[PDB]
Amino acid sequence: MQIYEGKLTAEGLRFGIVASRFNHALVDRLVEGAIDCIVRHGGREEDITLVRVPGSWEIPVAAGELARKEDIDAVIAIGVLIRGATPHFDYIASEVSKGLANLSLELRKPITFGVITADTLEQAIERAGTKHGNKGWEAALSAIEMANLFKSLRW
Amino acid sequence: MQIYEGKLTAEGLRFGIVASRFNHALVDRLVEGAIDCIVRHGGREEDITLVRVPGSWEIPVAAGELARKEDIDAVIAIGVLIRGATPHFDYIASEVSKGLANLSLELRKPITFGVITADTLEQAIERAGTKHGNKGWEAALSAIEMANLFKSLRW
Amino acid sequence: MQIYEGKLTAEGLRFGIVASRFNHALVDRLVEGAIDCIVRHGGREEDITLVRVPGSWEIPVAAGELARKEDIDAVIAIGVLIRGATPHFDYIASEVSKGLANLSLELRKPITFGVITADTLEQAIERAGTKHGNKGWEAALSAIEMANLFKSLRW
Amino acid sequence: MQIYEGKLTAEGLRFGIVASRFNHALVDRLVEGAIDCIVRHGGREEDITLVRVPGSWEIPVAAGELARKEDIDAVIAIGVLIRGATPHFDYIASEVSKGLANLSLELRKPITFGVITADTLEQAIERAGTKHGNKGWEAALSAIEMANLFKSLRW
Amino acid sequence: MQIYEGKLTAEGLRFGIVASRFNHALVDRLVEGAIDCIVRHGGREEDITLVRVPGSWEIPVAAGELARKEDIDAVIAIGVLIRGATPHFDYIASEVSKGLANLSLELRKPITFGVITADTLEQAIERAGTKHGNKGWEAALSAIEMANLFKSLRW
Amino acid sequence: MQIYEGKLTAEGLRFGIVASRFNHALVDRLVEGAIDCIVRHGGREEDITLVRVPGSWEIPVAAGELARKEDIDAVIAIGVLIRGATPHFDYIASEVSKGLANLSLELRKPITFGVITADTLEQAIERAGTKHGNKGWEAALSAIEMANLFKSLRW
Amino acid sequence: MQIYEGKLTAEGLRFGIVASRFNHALVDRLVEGAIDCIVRHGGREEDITLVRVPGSWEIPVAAGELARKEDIDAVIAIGVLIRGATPHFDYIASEVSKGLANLSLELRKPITFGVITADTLEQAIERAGTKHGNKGWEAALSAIEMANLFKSLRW
Repeated sequence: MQIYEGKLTAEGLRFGIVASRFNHALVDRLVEGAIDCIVRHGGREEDITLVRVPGSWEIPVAAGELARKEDIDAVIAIGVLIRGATPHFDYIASEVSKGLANLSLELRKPITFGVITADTLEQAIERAGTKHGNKGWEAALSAIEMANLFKSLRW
Repeated sequence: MQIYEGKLTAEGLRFGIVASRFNHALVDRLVEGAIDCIVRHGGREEDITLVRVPGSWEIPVAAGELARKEDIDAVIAIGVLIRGATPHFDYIASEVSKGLANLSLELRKPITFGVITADTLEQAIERAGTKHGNKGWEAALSAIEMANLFKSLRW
Repeated sequence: MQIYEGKLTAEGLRFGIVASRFNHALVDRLVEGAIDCIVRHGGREEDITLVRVPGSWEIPVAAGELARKEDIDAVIAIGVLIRGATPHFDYIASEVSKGLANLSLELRKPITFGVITADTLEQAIERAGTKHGNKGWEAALSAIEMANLFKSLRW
Repeated sequence: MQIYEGKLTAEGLRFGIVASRFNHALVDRLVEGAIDCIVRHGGREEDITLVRVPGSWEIPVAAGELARKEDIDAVIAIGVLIRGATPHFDYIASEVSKGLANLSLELRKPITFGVITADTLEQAIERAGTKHGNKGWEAALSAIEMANLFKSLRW
Repeated sequence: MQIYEGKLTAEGLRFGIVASRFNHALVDRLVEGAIDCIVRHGGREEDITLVRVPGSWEIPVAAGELARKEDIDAVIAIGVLIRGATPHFDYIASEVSKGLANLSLELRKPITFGVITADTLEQAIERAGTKHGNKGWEAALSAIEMANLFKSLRW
Repeated sequence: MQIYEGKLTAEGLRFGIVASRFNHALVDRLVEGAIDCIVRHGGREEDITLVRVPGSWEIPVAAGELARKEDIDAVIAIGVLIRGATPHFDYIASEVSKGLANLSLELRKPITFGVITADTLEQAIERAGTKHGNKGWEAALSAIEMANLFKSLRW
Repeated sequence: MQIYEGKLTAEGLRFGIVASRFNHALVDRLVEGAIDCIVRHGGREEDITLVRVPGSWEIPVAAGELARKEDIDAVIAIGVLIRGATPHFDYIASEVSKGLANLSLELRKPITFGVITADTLEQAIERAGTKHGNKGWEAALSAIEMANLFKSLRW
């Protein structure tokens, strides 16, 4: 059986992060998590490009610019959506997930989904570096594993 | 680390607004908010193009015409959907969000989502320049930040 | 400020695993998790020593034999305790935690605590490679980080 | 991968049993279970030493005398604690578990925990050779497996 | 099978009693019980040493002085703890049980636990020479049996 | 009367911090608190050594390495434990408190306990630099006072 | 960025305390806290001036006399108001807070607010050196930090 799997060494890999500014008190924790993950897996901080966008809505069109760069191995898309009073949350979370998902297929490139989609502020705090982990850290770790996997499937 | 971020100066930027006419008592407040935001951030009012369309359904096909113009840096899409008696609201809000989201990826251009999707008239009044802000103002401010970011990612 | 931290590369590190046989349907998943973690972080499988013991009670006296080996950098102690009808669970979980904790101080060596202490079978299934992760994987990852940290604090 | 595990043959192994006299109607069943297990796994009954102590409190200081004997391969500590009216049970079960646990680490020798710690008399009857097995039999079987494991880790 | 057990003759045995002064209305009954037990089993009253300490907290450090005497065969530690309004009871009962338990292992000498740990005054009265016996009498009887057992295990 | 007390000047004192990485969104606030406290009491930031460990479990074995350094006056041990679904929290909080407590006695050196042990995430947020203070700040301040006290008791 | 902050060394600083006599059983604890704080931060007790006034009402007119002294660096205003049966508490707490607040602006001098304003006696006991700290200690520590800050802003 041919088995392809990605190792978790980030040496030589070059990453893009697109992180939204809305809910920055939490998104700042997720971006810390993502960069920590890359650096402690052997990535260089100088091989990370961080793009800040005003909100989750803007993440896919910015991810599209980064993912089109030849020298980016994977993109980590980071944000925090918290459900409010209106149905707005439903529409943003629907479109950001679909947009990133489509780009990843179109450009044949890993784009990881480190976007918290929380019903409550408490849930969001749990997943941005407290008792349910850091989904920025998890998204970066997926991107490291996917970048290597792609490396090994091409050659 | 390479950091790309958009400043909030609108000097030299050229904007399209597409605003629906349904619920105009509120949409008029959102368009006021968007233009105020551009002008007080250093944009010229003569560098704004405003397109009026009959409803939220019509916003993406009109945004598509504006976003294809070489001399438009970002498009701000503005409307008000208020849930009624039938499931109609669900289908319009689904399609307008998907349509704008797709265009923004396809044409590689910021299209901001200043469309209120409110369960109630009271909620819509709150978000069209009363106690929960003006999402026309917020959408314009996202468009200013995204236009500059794109400027800096191309060069 | 002097900062010491452990990287997550397992290259050149040599690990002991002590895993209990009681609840083996779950412990087998935790040991899979631990070995996967070591190997995908750059450890060699031939640099892992696995010791099987009959139950959680027996883990500390076996961990003590492995941790006394000069050529073991860290020990990963793995088991599953599930609360039953009697107070027995309380006493085993108390003694295994205290025993491992004491050894780690006495022998000045990382011994990680990959022992699930679950009130219910459902909780144990969640933490042995389903919806709350794999604490074998987490324990191994702590051991990789602690082995390196110790490396850097000695020299 | 180096794998160390203990087989279940008791040939040539020499065992100590320390069994308390309180609750002897049940402890007698556990000691029967322990001796049956050793003999049917190929141990000689003449290679078993049985020490009787007045209660569970006295088991660790007696286990300490047996475990210090060069010609004892493992010690099986057996008793029955049943919760009564006062908090006494909590303190005895806490100290007997801690005492045995410490000795096993200190003397680097298997000491198995065949001590029932039951909330009710019915629970104790279940675990002393009726519908939930015999924890004397289980403790002896752990001691056989641990004695062999230690054999294989030393040489 | 080698069987070691302690007979209940106290002839020639030399005992230490450490008894606390708090709750002396009951502790006086337990010390009476302990001395009666030794004397009616053939011990001489002149071969008993009684040490009084102010409370249960002080029993282990005093038991430590008695147990270090070459001419003391066993120590009987006696007191009464009755749960009050505060969590204090929990901490004293925890430390006195652990302290005595540790000494007995360290000095390789029987130290029996005749300390009542009662939720209520009524429970304490029951166990200090009324309807649930005398735990001073029981503690002395354990000490007689353990002293002899140790006699027979050394030679 | 001889009175020994520690002043709160940190001039010339050299500190170790051991801080866990689990719950880093809060632990980062506690470490900020600890360093702020040292620096504003007259400590030099270059006389602080910070050791990061993967979790609270790992804090005592790392604190043991720092506290054995001749040039460390006190160690500040920092983490956040938040009770979850299983009894795991009980066992980690029990062992980290016991481990640090033992080291401090063994090495005759202040090791302060800045470990939050919270039933809820809200409680943990309160004690990591909001409405119930910063226990990192408090732990550092204890370490400053204890380091000086030790200074004055030796000479 | 220019950053001004006050260190917590009290060396060379000269303090006024104004403390009310009503509720003196608690206010005596707050004044102890304030003086302890100054002295253990390196202040001389001979550089403290303590003014006693009959009640909280009288604190601002007395603070005004102390704050007008050239040789006072900060004033610490201390009292205890406990809500009673009538609306009197509301009016005293309103006027003492406003009076001190105004003086501090008028004379351009730190006046710290160590006045407990408790609904209940139990709350007041908590904040005058039991489980919620000592607000005399906290007020003094604010005064030390503010005196230094003012030092650094003038030169």
